[PDB]
Amino acid sequence: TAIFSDRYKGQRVLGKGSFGEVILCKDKITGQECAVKVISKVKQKTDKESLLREVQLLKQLDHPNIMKLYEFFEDKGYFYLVGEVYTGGELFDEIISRKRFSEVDAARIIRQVLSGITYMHKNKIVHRDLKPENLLLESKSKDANIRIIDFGLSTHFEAKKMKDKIGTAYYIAPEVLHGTYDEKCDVWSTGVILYILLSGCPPFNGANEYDILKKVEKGKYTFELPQWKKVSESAKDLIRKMLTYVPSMRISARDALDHEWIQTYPSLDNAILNIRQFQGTQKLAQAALLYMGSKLTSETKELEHEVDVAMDRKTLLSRERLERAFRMFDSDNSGKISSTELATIFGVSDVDSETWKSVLSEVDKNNDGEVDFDEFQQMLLKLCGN
Ligand SMILES: Nc1nc(-c2cccc(Cl)c2)c(-c2ccc3ncccc3n2)s1
Repeated sequence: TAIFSDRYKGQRVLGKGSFGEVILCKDKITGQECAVKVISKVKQKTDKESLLREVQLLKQLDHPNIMKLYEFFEDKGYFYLVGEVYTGGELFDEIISRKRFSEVDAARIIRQVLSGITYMHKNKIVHRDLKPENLLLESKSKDANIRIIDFGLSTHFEAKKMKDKIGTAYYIAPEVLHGTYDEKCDVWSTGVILYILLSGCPPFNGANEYDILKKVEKGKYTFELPQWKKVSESAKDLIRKMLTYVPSMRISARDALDHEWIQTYPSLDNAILNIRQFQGTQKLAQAALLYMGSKLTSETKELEHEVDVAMDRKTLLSRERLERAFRMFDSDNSGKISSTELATIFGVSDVDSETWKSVLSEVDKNNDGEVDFDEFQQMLLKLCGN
């Protein structure tokens, strides 16, 4: 009968993760800091006996590229995953800040990723949801080791809410979609990510979730973009073997390490330009949805002090998370995003093309297919019952 609260005190929110929010916390005794994910009792997809056993297994595994899990707590309405803190943020968010990115840098990234994977598979743990946000860097620098997050989480939890579940279709193996899968799906995911690092472009793309899924399920892609000239044929080989449709024919994680490209390994300015566009788009569609979530959550109809109808305070604080992602997406500092850029943004956030366009004419009848930030804000609000 272990109580989470009798051990840990919350500090600041660290972000959101799969299945719940991530809260930085501190041991009331030893002062050690930890990242707690809280899973709001989300449906357990297996026995409540299958969980503790896997959790138990996970507590004992150790790899420089795998997140360390320290403790598991459950009360009547929640699950608490107490783990380690990694401060260097997500891989991609870093790379976009780089000014040079090369084939050797990507290889050094992937080789990390394949290490954790291989180790986990030896121990028969599948990830299934491997994606950029589940790759955090240990420290601030640009040669810090990568930790894979949530490895093992999804054999036990389900998910739906487009707020979350965002940016995931690019990476899921076709076989995951049809229901029959094994550890080979984590190899397929890695290939998508390898591909994106060498091109700035997902191998399977589209205007919304379903059309991406359709590309994935059909499973065909090309190197017929400009960006692939500078990219060696050794890499394209590895990519090919990892993005091999039938899982049994697909190359294992172990063997991806012994591949010529990894063992072996200019600059790729195009990939960086593209990867920046991808991250910003991703980051802004997310913010756009969080914002709409925050706006509904107030409730102010249910009517650490910090008292010292002050909802106005927490609306300005949400305006500027949105605004930050807007500014960061507007990289030419024009102040405006085009209707085209809108179509893309509302696409990955699954707002009906006809829905926002209508809302847009409600906000300002005389726009010529560009919105400033305030107009964008006005649109989102109207898209959420405001
Ligand atoms: N999807 C995510 N799940 C977690 C998570 C957190 C604790 C336990 C478990 Cl099982 C998972 C994340 C995490 C992990 C470390 C972090 N360290 C610094 C900042 C954010 C962090 N976020 S992201």
